[PDB]
Amino acid sequence: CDDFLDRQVPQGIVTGDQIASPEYVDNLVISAYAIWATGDDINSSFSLWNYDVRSDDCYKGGSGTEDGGVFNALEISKGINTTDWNINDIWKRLYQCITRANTALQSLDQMDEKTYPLKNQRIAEMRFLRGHAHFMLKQLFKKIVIVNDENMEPDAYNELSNTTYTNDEQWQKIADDFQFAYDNLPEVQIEKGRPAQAAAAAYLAKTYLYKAYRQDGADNALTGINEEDLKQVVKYTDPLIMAKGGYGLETDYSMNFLPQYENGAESVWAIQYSINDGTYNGNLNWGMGLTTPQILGCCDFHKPSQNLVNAFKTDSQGKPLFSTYDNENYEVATDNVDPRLFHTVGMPGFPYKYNEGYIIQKNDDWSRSKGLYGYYVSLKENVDPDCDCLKKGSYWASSLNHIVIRYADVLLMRAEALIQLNDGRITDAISLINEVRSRAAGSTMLIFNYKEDYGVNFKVTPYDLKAYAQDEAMKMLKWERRVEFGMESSRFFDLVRWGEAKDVINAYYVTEASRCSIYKNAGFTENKNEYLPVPFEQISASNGNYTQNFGWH
Amino acid sequence: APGGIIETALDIPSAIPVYASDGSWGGPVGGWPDRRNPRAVLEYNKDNRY
Ligand SMILES: [Mg+2]
Ligand SMILES: [Mg+2]
Repeated sequence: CDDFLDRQVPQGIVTGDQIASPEYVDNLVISAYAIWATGDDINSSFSLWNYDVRSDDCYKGGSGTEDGGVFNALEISKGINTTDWNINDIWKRLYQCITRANTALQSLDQMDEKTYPLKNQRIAEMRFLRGHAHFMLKQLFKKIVIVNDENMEPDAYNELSNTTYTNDEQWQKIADDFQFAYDNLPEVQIEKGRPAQAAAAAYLAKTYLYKAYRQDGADNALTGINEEDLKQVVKYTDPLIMAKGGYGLETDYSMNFLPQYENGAESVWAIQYSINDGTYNGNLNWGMGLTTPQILGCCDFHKPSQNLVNAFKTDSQGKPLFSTYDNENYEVATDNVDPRLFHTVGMPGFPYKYNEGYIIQKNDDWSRSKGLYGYYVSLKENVDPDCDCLKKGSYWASSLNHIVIRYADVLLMRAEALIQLNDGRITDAISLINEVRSRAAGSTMLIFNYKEDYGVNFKVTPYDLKAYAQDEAMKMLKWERRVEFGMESSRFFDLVRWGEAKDVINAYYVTEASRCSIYKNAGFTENKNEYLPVPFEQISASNGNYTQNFGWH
Repeated sequence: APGGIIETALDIPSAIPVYASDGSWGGPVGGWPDRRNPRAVLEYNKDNRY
């Protein structure tokens, strides 16, 4: 009685022997984008903002140091365990992303280029997304497994190792995809969710920029700065490439953080959160659910630090205060200030995300922590409370896109790679730095009235096109990055690229403990803490194949 | 009964009242933990009848 057992079949399912079929191929593709909107978690967002509290830009926030324990252990660099659930969580989540790209890629390879001529352009998009995940993994773990053989069977996965490739051999495998996307992506994507050629180039460069700051040794310290790598960062940040895509700086800085201006000319590549779309409530950016301020009920995480608020101070010529900024807290009436601060930090006495009907104050309505963690509000991922684009799910979320590559990154990355090349091209990099600084100096749509209502003195000036030392131009480049990318969570990863991680974070730990007493027993450890531990669960399940990171055994 | 009601009744601080002072339903406020009145969750459940 054999016909009897073959009669019931699975219900509402494609079986993994029809998935490779051609009619599902674009289904695998769109599927591979979505997990960037759908596979993250309030405690593990793909902006990596949780793991940017380790830098000088922000605090954890919350009720207190007990609310989100494993994250206050990352902020102060004391108490991280190879077994903390959140480090394991992000390792598995990003590798889930790579599942959908490699499954898309598996089915794409068997397509006939004659029956399907978008074949290479989708392989390109799929390989571009694979490198997106790999890049973030490297930033977080350094010693990562390269999963880019999409024809691997599943049991072949138990033999993979994170030391198969050397650090510079790893970064080249990440580069190697971005490198492909550049060569096969079309120059304009009318569907803005897909990256254009310019995006892959931008991303190819960024990767070579991290690759150039060599860690060729057994430890995390720098072992050199490769010129052949930096010569690739300049190559793919060429404005000729960028212009082919229609990319550039926005008129006003705030345009990149407002729903009314999604996918403008600076959104080089972005994640397309959306509402009113058939999903249960989303596709919202749920991952930032903790960062919405107390005024909405919950939860007050991801607060800017004073060390960041003060870094927007400026002198009388409108330049930053490189040697004296953090001494005295920013006083609105006296000191000059970079406009970029009022699109980055929302401060007490000022309108919360430009809505004068909500003036931040210092009370139970704005600090869940009664001031333990301060009274500042990140603004680059929240929105106007009155926005039609803000729904309440588990936590509060918007459809405000997430920009992975802004174009100001294309320019400041280019400037850094010119300055460190010191082939006499430093004056072309100061011209880049000015483009970004001149823009911000004028970015006062929505805060123009702040001079007479709250007393704010705007003054930002570009640098005079003269001869500069390398070590000085690298200071001017770091500061432009500092103000331009506040709270956008590339911060800590910059300090680790520059090899300054230990010195800067420890200095910050000292300077700031008088202002946020959670930082009072903090201590970064050189050659240990520039990266996270390979998660214990993951080492332990590999049965010998995974090496841990330096300084964790 | 909804999943883990008892396990929710036991990690809700005794300061939070069952009723607010207008007679609606009590709940947390400010820094107090993100967790709802169990007695009110039992009310809002009371017609979910199979
Ligand atoms: Mg920090
Ligand atoms: Mg959107």
